Amino acid sequence: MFQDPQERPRKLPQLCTELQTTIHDIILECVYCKQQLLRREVYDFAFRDLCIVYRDGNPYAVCDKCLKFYSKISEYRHYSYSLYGTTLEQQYNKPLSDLLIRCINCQKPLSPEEKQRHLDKKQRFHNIRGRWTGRCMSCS
Amino acid sequence: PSQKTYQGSYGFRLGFLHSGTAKSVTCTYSPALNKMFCQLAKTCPVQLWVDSTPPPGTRVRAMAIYKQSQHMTEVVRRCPHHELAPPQHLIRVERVEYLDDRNTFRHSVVVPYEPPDCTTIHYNYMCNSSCMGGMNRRPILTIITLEDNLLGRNSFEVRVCACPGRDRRTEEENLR
Amino acid sequence: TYLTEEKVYEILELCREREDYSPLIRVIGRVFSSAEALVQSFRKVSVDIDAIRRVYTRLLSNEKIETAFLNALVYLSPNVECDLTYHNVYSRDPNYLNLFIIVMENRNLHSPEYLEMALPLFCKAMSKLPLAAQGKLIRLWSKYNADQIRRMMETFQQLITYKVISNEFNSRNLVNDDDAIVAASKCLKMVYYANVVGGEEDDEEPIPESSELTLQELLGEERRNKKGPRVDPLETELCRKPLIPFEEFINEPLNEVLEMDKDYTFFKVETENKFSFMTCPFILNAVTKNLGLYYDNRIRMYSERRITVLYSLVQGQQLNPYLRLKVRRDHIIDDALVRLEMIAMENPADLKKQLYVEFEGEQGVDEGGVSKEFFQLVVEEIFNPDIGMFTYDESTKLFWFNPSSFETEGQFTLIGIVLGLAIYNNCILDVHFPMVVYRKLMGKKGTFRDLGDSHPVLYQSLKDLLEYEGNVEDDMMITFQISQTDLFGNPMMYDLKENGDKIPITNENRKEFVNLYSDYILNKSVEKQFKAFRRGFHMVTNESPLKYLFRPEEIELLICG
Ligand SMILES: [Zn+2]
Ligand SMILES: [Zn+2]
Ligand SMILES: [Zn+2]
Repeated sequence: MFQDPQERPRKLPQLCTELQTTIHDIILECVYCKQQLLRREVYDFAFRDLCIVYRDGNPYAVCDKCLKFYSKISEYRHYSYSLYGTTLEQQYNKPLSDLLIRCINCQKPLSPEEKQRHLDKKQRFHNIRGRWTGRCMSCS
Repeated sequence: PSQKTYQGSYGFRLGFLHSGTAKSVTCTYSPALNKMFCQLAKTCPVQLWVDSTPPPGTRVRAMAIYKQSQHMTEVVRRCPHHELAPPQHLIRVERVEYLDDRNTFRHSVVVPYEPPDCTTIHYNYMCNSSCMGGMNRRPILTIITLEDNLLGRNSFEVRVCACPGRDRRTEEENLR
Repeated sequence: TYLTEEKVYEILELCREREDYSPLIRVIGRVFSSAEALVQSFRKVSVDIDAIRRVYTRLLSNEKIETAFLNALVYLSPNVECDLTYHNVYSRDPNYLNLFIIVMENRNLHSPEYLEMALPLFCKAMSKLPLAAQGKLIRLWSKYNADQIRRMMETFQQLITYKVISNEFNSRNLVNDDDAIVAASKCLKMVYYANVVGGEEDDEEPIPESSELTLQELLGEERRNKKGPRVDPLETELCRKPLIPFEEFINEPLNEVLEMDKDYTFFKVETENKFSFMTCPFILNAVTKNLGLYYDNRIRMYSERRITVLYSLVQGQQLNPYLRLKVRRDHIIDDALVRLEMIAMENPADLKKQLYVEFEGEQGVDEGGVSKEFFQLVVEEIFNPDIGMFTYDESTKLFWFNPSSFETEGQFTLIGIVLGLAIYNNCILDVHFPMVVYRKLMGKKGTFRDLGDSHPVLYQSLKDLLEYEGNVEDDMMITFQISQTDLFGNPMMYDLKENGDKIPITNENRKEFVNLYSDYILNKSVEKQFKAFRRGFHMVTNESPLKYLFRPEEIELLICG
């Protein structure tokens, strides 16, 4: 359906509006295990700001199990180093609220209260495959 | 009023700052709703990402339309209460050019594109999403078109309310 | 008190006219104990370092003056140490760096008098300098001659040596929490980079991934990811030849009290008050760097083992925790190339496991010796003249690539992977490669200056052409189209210009003729072969700190021993 290379909706709400449907009336296939996603899984895929993956022109989501599993695999495989929040702020010359730091298990981007919880509790942000990750309160 | 997402030849896409659901936040973004909540006359950080650098002269144009089907046919006029900013152009950017359509009279805020890891443009909104005589609780879609003539397009709903903290949480929990 | 040359001299002759130097002692004590005065003192008519040297020459002959200098530096230092941290002045005053280039001219810094408490305090106060100030200071130091760089090197080498000898370092009291050594080495980093600065590039391509690539599509990080723990004081300034040799920074007394078991921890997870002595790796010995790389490459093996454990847990898949080869001894290339090709296709990040390479027809438990045996078998059969892949300069006993070797691209990738796996799991080989090989691996092409290793018989001829004072156009008449003969007897006339056989050489064209001829000899003749070689080398050690820890000159020591 979306076999065009430079025409296709990258995220879930754009996919919903170009498919004449809503986020409540869609059935999506996980790109890893090729299974359907439940209501809470497409809601979480929306909240986590994850792109829709297109295979053979078909749009694909990711269920909870494959997301957490391959995030854990990539954490083991591609870990680089853990830096402090203050060290990150002094290194990137930007505050933590101006940097994209995702969760390390579920890949949900961190709201500034979670980054402030890392800073207050003296926890570290880990560099995985060149991208910085932390830990949201849901996974902590 | 073509809201259709077009990554373009250069992979144009829009990013936003996940500024949280604080009680005192002035601007926040919700990816589930794809809505950029904001506070009147406050900072709107919209980041532009491209896969390839476009040629110079690239025009990032902001055009606001209405989201509803019956309301796309008439332009978002500035609220009559507010009529340094011009009384006719809704979205403000904080050299920047402004265009009006010759037939349908649509306000387009045109900025020359500049390469940086993301071109962060600060937009501003000057009327509430509950103004009288203007929006009157009509949801708006802001369309950001990287066009030199189109080389890319994206869009997002916008709400300009009394507090972007309560309503973002409320709307996200009505979605879920 | 805006001190200059004239104030110091006027006070000096006022002291000698009364035959008592008390005004000089009180002035030097009360001015060099305050950070504010030295910033505004000794300005050009924004600082006259030569005039500070002149003042020190005309002043430091008296013991009372110099001990006042010592005590004043002791007073000055902690109020600047608790000033760069608790406050910030260099951001609001670019002149503040004057403070650190007036007390550095003190010749008694390189002396045991300043060793106990003056220099530790000063280097602690200077250790917290902001990164732009460090860049400006290194830029200033880079212009100094070799003797002054040696003096600034030995000034902190003495302090590190003294603080290591004087402090007893068991495993419970490490060098990481001793602020004197940490500050001295973090200030010696400045001298190392000044040596680098004051003292041609390849075209890299990375490797893909199988399952994590889809995750990269999901997150949107698909364009180009970043890699490297590369130092903070870089990309502020600029691979080159130094002013002082790089071995001089190898602090041997510190390198025998380090603990890389604990130092690698603070290198991979950043503890606050614990310095990791691989951020400054130039003070690391060969055994110490090899130890750190060994710990890194064993932690990676344990991570891959845990990955296969997870795959055994959830999905029920069975995955081999080792890079389990199976090569018939009669055919090592033909039976290792196909296995490495299959593993490189299906699971690119499977070459980062423990190598297990057993032979068919015999059952051996791989305690390490069997992998070794596979390695000398590979080095024997790759470097033989029958396969026709490497030529052997017997005048230097060095192995260099063959310009006339075709359809062996997979085998050059194989020997690249052999070197990568060799470095990876702690294996030492016998490869007689010139140093141009060990630089072209890291990403730097080879210059004419390094034709002396690979092809000396031709490098000497090129150099004799270079400084030949007579007119070269009418003496040898060498054209730009070079004259090289193949081993087959056929000519292999290569073109360096569109009219190379029609344009004669001149006394001005020889300078670039030499550097295009060298480029053809060791960059363009072996372009496909080295492209395959370097891809094979990179695909095993792409996630490794080898480009960060190990200089090209100290990688021949890593493989050949
Ligand atoms: Zn799945
Ligand atoms: Zn999480
Ligand atoms: Zn209004």
